[PDB]
Amino acid sequence: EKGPICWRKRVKSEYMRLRQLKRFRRADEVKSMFNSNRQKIQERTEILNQEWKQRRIQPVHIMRECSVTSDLDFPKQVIPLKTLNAVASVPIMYSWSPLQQNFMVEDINDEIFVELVNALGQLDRRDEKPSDKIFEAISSMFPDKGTAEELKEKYKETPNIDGPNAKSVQREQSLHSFHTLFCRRCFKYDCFLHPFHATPNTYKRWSGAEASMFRVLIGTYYDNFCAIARLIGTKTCRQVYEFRVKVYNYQPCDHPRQPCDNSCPCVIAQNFCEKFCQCSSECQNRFPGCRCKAQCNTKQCPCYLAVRECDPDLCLTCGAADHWDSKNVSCKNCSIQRGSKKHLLLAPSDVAGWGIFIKDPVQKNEFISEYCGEIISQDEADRRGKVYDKYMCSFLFNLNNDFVVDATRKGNKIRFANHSVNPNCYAKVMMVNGDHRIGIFAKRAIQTGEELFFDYRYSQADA
Amino acid sequence: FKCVNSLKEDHNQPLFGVQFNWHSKEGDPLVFATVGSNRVTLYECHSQGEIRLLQSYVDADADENFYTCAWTYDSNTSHPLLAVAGSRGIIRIINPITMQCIKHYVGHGNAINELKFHPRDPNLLLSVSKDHALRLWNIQTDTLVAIFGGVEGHRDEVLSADYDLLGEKIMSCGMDHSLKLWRINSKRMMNAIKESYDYNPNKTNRPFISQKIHFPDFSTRDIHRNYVDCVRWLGDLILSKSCENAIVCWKPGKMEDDIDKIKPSESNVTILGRFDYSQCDIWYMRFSMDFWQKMLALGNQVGKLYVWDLEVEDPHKAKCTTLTHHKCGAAIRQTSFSRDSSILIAVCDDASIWRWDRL
Amino acid sequence: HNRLYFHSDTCLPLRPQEMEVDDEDEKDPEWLREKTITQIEEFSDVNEGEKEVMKLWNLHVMKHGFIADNQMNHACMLFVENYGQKIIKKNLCRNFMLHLVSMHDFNLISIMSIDKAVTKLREMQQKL
Ligand SMILES: Cc1cc(C)c(CN2CCc3c(Cl)cc(-c4c(C)noc4C)c(Cl)c3C2=O)c(=O)[nH]1
Ligand SMILES: [Zn+2]
Ligand SMILES: [Zn+2]
Ligand SMILES: [Zn+2]
Ligand SMILES: [Zn+2]
Ligand SMILES: [Zn+2]
Ligand SMILES: [Zn+2]
Ligand SMILES: [Zn+2]
Repeated sequence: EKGPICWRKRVKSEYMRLRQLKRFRRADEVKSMFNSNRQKIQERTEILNQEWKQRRIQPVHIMRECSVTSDLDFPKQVIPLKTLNAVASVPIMYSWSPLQQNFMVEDINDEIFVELVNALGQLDRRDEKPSDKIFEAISSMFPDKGTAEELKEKYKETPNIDGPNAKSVQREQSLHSFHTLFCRRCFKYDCFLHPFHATPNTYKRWSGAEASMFRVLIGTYYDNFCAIARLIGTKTCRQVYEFRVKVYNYQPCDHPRQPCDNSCPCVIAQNFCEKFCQCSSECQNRFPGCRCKAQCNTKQCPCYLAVRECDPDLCLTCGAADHWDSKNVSCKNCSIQRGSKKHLLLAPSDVAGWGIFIKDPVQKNEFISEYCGEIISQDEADRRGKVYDKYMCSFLFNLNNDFVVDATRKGNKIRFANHSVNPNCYAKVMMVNGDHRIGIFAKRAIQTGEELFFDYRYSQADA
Repeated sequence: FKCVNSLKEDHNQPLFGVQFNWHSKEGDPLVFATVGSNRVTLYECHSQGEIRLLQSYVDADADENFYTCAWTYDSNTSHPLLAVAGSRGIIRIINPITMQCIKHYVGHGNAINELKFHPRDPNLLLSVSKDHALRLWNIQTDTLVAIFGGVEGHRDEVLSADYDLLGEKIMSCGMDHSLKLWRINSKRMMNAIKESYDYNPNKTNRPFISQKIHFPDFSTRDIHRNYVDCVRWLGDLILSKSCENAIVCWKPGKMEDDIDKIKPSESNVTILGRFDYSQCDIWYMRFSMDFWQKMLALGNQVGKLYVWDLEVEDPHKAKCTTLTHHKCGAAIRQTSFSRDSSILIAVCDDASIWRWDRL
Repeated sequence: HNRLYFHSDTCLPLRPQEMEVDDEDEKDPEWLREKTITQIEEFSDVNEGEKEVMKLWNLHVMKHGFIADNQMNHACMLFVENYGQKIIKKNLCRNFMLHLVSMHDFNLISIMSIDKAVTKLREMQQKL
């Protein structure tokens, strides 16, 4: 009770006071530190100037011609012009980071608002001689910072389990950070390749530290408290018993109680369902894998035929799933996923700029390297190609209808391979455990030390 | 300050760099050096404004175009050395006592925009480039100690850099609006320096291993709103300029935050105030200070040359004098105080040199 | 073979005692690691406790570079061997368990694993 005109006048008088108060605080805070900064100089510069006193550096002395004049009538000087003998430069290259696998890229304050409130607050108190007529005045003077309500509570103003504050919670709340933030596909947390969050179905098959670990372990173990105990640590085949009673990109499909028919994303997108899909195991659209015995580099093998590498979890027989030891293995069709690239050498091109040379021979159709870079939306590639055209240059390469791989900022050494309409290498995009990747393959045999080329034009027909 | 001479080199090309030799003995004459076109030129300063031409070099290649230089010495010989470089992305170390080009370094994949030697180790050369990277060389053992850049380095041309007084940290600036802190007193870096001194090629078949430091110890795009083209430390505070016609004085972190505790994810900057001036909104115009860091001088796109006195407190009341002269109308690209602050050389877009004297 | 080759990461020329510019046998190039442990720390949304395990797991999965579902079991056994000390010392045993259980709900490891590992860890904690 003082009248709205009055209160809003106070808001202004007070805010304008605090602000001006804090203005001076900092005014000095700065003055303070410019000084305590100066001493720092003095004390250090002296250290340098000492070191320099110790030293005894020879004076520079006087020596095709060069002259120098003087727009102040001083005598023209003339002197011998020495030539520094030529040095060779190398071609232009901008900074890049090394990749071995694609990498995905996407496309009045609170602190004072409170002081003013408590300022106002003390006057409403000092009246008698957290009010509501106050939040209204502040809303009048800063109608943008919100209304009375929105300020009425702005003012008023994810556990851990190894630490002391481990609440007792749901099981789906102890495993939350893990469930959402983990890639069933690369087995990494917050992976660098897969932005879409895993559907719910992709992860289903005392003190809190104890109650939680309980409500969690029962989800996995259920009623075998013999084990629920062994794990929970300090409880018993009993006590737990007692606590008891109280070309389109691929993305996995998750349509429960729906068959993979004409409404399924994978079938619409013209892709095979993969292991990562949450559909039946009977699914008619899953890719079987091959039962080859070895090789897998011909139309004989269904995987190669369908332009897929073998899958280490379906092609159990060709050698693709064993021997995580060598990159030479029975199955010649998993060079990308295991990453068995050939040694490459970088030297100035024989045509232009930088080029790339293979170090050891290579048969027709043999794999040479993956072409790696950042995965970006078709729109990012737009935006970026505007900046790129300046250079009459481009290291964009279509991956599929949804993604482009751009080797400008990051990639691997096969990006130094130059364009030609008469290449000795070619690019084939393959599906590889649910990822489209670009494999660079030789087009004819190739010998020690040859320069590598492929025809950038097809990698540019995303028509 | 009074203007007391003005020189013109015969080539009529912009002079981007000028640097007094701050290693001269007490008693030896004040020598400074100039780069522009494809030339490096030394000058001895004498009394009554006389400036005496000492030496001058020209690059065999006609399309070289030197933007910067820096003075160091050879510990074991007491000879000055002048490093220079420019658009061909090549460093030369010139030995003026002998008139040779004694070393050179190919490596940067584009133009070098600045060069700075280590405050306390004559042999560590930092080079800033249009390839988006810094690079720290060890010029005794001829080894590339470190490339500062990568996934969290500069997204665009790096225009400038500076060691702090003691040689512990570097800050860099460039066309992406960013300034960056790179420590070189981490165990990794000091270890790479030591290791670099040990490298003996004649005793191994393996190329020295260069540190790829992909991550700055601190970053910000919040001081200026445009390419940043000069930066130098003032103590543990930082001075930096863009084209918005003001040198800004700021520190990383919050006001009381200590430069050595600032964490690589700190997202606060604190602006301590700025120096105002006008008509300097073309890019690539650099400032400087004394060895004692009491004087700050900046030149103009139209021949003006400002000099502030850093001794005061606030930037606002910063003592500023504006040196001017009827004949100096060229843009000033860079300035340089003799070590004893007695002299002030400025160089211009038109080959001109202007010498100012104190008292 | 008769030509002048340069290291792809510095552009310095190759002295003859090479060939070999595989300064990118970097299965897990250093920056990708630093990048990942930085990105995890950026969540205001995750205990320092579930972070340090996510960080360590990722570094682990990156170093060896598993690629198949049928490697996960051996990978957990490997995780605890190589990173077991730290999990203990840094007080990250329970979180590590919520990891092991999550990896089950995702259908990667077996139940005989999800404790055959918890065993080997305490069997290691006491070793100190
Ligand atoms: C086959 C082959 C591949 C590569 C990568 C090089 C080296 N090189 C050529 C020159 C070049 C320009 Cl003119 C502009 C950019 C550039 C920036 C910077 N931002 O977008 C682009 C686009 C970049 Cl990256 C480069 C670059 O690195 C080579 O010589 N040959
Ligand atoms: Zn992923
Ligand atoms: Zn489906
Ligand atoms: Zn599917
Ligand atoms: Zn299906
Ligand atoms: Zn097969
Ligand atoms: Zn197969
Ligand atoms: Zn196969």
